[PDB]
Amino acid sequence: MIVFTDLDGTLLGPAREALERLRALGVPVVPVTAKTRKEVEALGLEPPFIVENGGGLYLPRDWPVRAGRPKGGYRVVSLAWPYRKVRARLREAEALAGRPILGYGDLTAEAVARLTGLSREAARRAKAREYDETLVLCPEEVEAVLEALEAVGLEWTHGGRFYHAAKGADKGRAVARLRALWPDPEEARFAVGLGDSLNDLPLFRAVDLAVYVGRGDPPEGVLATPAPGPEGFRYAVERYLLPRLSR
Amino acid sequence: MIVFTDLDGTLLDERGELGPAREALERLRALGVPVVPVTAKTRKEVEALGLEPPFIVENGGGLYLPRDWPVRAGRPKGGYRVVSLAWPYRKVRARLREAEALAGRPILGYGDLTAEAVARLTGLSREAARRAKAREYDETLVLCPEEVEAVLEALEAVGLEWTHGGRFYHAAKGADKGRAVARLRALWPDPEEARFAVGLGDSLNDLPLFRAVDLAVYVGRGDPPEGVLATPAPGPEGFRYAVERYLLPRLS
Repeated sequence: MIVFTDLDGTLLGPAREALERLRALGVPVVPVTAKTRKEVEALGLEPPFIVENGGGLYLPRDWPVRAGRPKGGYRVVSLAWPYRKVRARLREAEALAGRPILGYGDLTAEAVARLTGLSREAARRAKAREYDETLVLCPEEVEAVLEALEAVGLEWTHGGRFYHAAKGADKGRAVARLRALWPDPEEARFAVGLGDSLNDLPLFRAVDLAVYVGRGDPPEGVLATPAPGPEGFRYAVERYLLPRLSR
Repeated sequence: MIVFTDLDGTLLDERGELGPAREALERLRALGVPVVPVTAKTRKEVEALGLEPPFIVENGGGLYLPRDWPVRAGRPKGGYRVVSLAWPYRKVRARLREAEALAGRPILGYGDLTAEAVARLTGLSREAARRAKAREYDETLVLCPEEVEAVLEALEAVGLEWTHGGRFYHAAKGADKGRAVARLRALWPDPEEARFAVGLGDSLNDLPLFRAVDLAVYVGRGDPPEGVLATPAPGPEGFRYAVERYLLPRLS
């Protein structure tokens, strides 16, 4: 069993207790996040993990299955275009749109902090992007901007506050690739995906047991918990996962 | 006589340099007539143009004097003394943060943007954009067209003043070309020399300049404001004509 957790909104107690339960019991937990590697590292989370909405898969340096290429103390499997290429295509899209398209790459850490309510240091880590660009769009211009993005070969998502631009960043494909990189085929045969967002659909579709712990309404065919948030996660571990170890 | 002159489109050509402007500027010098640049540009931008003080920067927010100016005024800053007329950039940026809160949406300006971004939005080199970012009084805003009116209301509500400079809205407080001109004339070493002021500009953004001088000349491409002289051709070509026709006759 492998547990994929796309719980940015949710995992930041009895939730950490639940996580620790899984870990102490040898069950792999793989963070899947919109965050950058720098942000993930600041949380103290160890690889393997999936960053920037499936843009990149980070593996321990000594992962037994060889893949990707060394970057820092990791081996990274890049599934999406690199940030520099997205940024270059964005310049083209801006030219098409005939108006400014601004992203985090254009903004100071101080500006990003002010806009997000993050500290300056957390803003710097949010700015350390490898695949995906966060956009700061005029609501009235969204329609025209999104068409320009498509015109130049870019893909877009909406993360809750801001639109994003990338190419080939998909949580589902990243989840599928990691399972296909797993040292123990048997352990990976059954995957659970826990998510809180309707934009966790690609994740849910790539796992065998999908559970939504978000505050919205659960995607059809996606098991849900009585309560959202940490309690949702705790409940899912206690009710759906831990019991399986008695088998 | 003192000649106050707006930069871009006036004294500067379609590249940001000097055309028939040199001959014109040269003859004023030979005739002992001081020429004072009045510009939206920052001091760093003016310096890159090789221009010497006195000059007026950021739409009247700052008046820069040679450090050995005969009339003591302003605060020492290296080779200059600086007379600050407008709120400092830091205070403007602070008030922008409050305005952004009142507006319930991001208000972005040069201070929020990298030099690379500014260069891209303006077509400037990265180096020129760094100089455009060295702002002391006035902030250049990058506003959503449909958010403008709500943004402007918010600016005024926090005590800021706004203008529009061709491409971008700007925010400042107490930055006025006419008031900077009046101050500099009051600080002029020889009052007889400052008694008659000429103002040359190319845009309606120069109305404050035109109001503050005794002879206003418009060398822009459109129709000149009420009470302002015109020339057959725009830019440096008009500047040449204005010197020859409107200025020399008062010096001979």
